[PDB]
Amino acid sequence: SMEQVAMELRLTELTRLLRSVLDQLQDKDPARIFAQPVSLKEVPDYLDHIKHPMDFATMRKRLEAQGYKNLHEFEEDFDLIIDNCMKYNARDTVFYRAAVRLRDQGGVVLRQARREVDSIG
Repeated sequence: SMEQVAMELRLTELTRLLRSVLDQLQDKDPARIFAQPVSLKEVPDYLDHIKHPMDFATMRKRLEAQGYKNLHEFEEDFDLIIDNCMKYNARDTVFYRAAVRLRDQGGVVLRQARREVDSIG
């Protein structure tokens, strides 16, 4: 149907916007601390600590399958990246501090992305 196509056009446009949001968020992580999943080879106990791991590569795979239906879904996954890091790592670590910085700097980007998603519908 044409209604289905129009919905698919909306999803594709959302996907494009979210790809530019994701690139902008990831620039706020120049050390690439959050680029890839935590390795179970190198932190074998990770899943006893963190129940829903997340990272920018995993987000990017979901995005390219148009797997985010709305910005809320995407924000949830971004928030997991930050929140997981701040639970697993102590305050005095380079990891925790990189999460704080990503949160603070990403908040700016997300604030206007919310306006763009509402605005363009």
